[PDB]
Amino acid sequence: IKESVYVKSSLFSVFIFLSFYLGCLLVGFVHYLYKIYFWNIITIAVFYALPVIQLVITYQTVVNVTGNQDICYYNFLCAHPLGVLSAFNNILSNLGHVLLGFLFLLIVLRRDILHRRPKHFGLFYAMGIALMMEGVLSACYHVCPNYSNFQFDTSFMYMIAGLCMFWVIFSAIHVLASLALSMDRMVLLVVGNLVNWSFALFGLIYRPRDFASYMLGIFICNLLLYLAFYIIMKLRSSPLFCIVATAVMWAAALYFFFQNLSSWEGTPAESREKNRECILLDFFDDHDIWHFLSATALFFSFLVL
Amino acid sequence: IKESVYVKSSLFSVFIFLSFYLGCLLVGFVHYLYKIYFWNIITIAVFYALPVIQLVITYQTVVNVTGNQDICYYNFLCAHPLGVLSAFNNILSNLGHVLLGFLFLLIVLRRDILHRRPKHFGLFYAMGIALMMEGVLSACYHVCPNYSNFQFDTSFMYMIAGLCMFWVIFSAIHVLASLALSMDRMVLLVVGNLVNWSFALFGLIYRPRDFASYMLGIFICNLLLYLAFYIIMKLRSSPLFCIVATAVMWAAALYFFFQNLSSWEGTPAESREKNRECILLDFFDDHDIWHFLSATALFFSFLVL
Repeated sequence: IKESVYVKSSLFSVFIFLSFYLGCLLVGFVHYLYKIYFWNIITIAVFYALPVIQLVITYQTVVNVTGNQDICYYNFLCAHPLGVLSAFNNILSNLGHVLLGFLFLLIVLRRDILHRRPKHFGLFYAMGIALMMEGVLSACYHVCPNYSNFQFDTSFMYMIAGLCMFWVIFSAIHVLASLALSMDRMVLLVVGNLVNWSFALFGLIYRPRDFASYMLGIFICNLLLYLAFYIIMKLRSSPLFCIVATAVMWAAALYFFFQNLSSWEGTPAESREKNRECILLDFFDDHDIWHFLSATALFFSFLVL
Repeated sequence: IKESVYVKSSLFSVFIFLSFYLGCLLVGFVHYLYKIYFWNIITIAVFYALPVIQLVITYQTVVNVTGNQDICYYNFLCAHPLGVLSAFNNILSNLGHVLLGFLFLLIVLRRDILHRRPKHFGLFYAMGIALMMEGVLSACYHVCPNYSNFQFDTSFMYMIAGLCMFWVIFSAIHVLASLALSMDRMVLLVVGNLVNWSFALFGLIYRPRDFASYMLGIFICNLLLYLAFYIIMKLRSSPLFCIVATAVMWAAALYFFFQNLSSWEGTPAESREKNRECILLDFFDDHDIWHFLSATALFFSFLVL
């Protein structure tokens, strides 16, 4: 494909979130008419990031010089090269993560500024920086996806889970964590325990090869349950468009997520069995669309928060 | 070589460090006649380590299966296999690091306990955990040394330097840092600035290919200068065997360090040009001896502290 589609796709990808900032600017104009944590998080992020970038760039160089293309588990039907990067679409598509995180950080910043002129935003700042780092490190992982660097991809989320605080054993421990985390209170508590136990038994029986998949699945299910709890309790106590947008963006996100176009758990030939052609602007594939809706649904859900 | 030399060498190492503990026990019997930082440090250490061992074990598995031995930069004359590890001597030799570190933690612990029954030990505990992690991660790096994981090797020391707070530009910035860190005060300050400047122009002219070596050298020289300052200033104000031992072990450690038997920055054949035969018990090489004396000189140096 010619560079014309390159520039069209890139311009569209940037300009959609540029229009998001533009609309936010109209909203603001219509309305017109704790550094220790920040320093620690920036140091930890930059220092942990540096050598994994070195590692992935070394992998890219060695695969480019050797020509042995089964080292990286790309989407070889929707792979577009530019310079030394042999898969640019998956790199550019993660721009939405960073831009949406920036918009989030700035709205939180102006909220704090207006507050100065238990409503705390420090955890919000930390989680926004977490979104920053997760997006960027996901991009670096997508430079060349392998078994080795997937652990580094989930290492930041493991870090965050640490700071914030065989399958039968896993199911039992998951059940224990679910019950420990959380006239009518007993009924809803039992309902939550039951829905958690259902995913526990799916994890026990199905036995997937991707642990992070179920980790994120229980994550999204638990936070959506808590959001439904918050909305129903607010209703019983006697803006709104974000609540509606959350559900549709997340529904699209899960649809695009459960495609599993690339699977590095097997041999690379088997991972090339599930490749699918480009579907968006002849430049993007299902995984990049998953990136986009994951970013926007994440933003909307935390906007409810 | 037979397993006999394996067991003799391993038993020798473990028993000499056990003799260190035993002598400490005689000393103690003769004398007889802040959790947030700990939790954070252990969490970050474990979580950052985990994918590093995952990556290096993946490297070991792939080199073992494909048989392409130029992936890892070993000491192929002093390489001894055991199980899946193809270089056991470099792994076992780092046992002294963790064992001496454990000694340091226990003596600090008894000192604190006696204190309960501005003398602060929190930084001492943090640096002891640092010793532990540096030793273990150096072992994991020595499983299969390459360009990629050397950055992870220096990553922990970069981490610590962050928490505790083109060559001409580097020399100028080094000079600025040296002068910013630190009748007769002027003369000694000028002397320190002069030796720092001499090392700065040494790095500027020689332009070494190992930045970590340069940083470690300036670290050793600076703390040696500060220790000599402490001794001379205590002398002017009107035990000692540790002070005596520090110099001898550190000089021998530098002697063994400047051998540079393996150099991954070139092609693997050039790194194999500088291989040297086993020298100690027909089981160890110069780098492992550097491991040992680095550990003991480290322990003695902060024993003075």
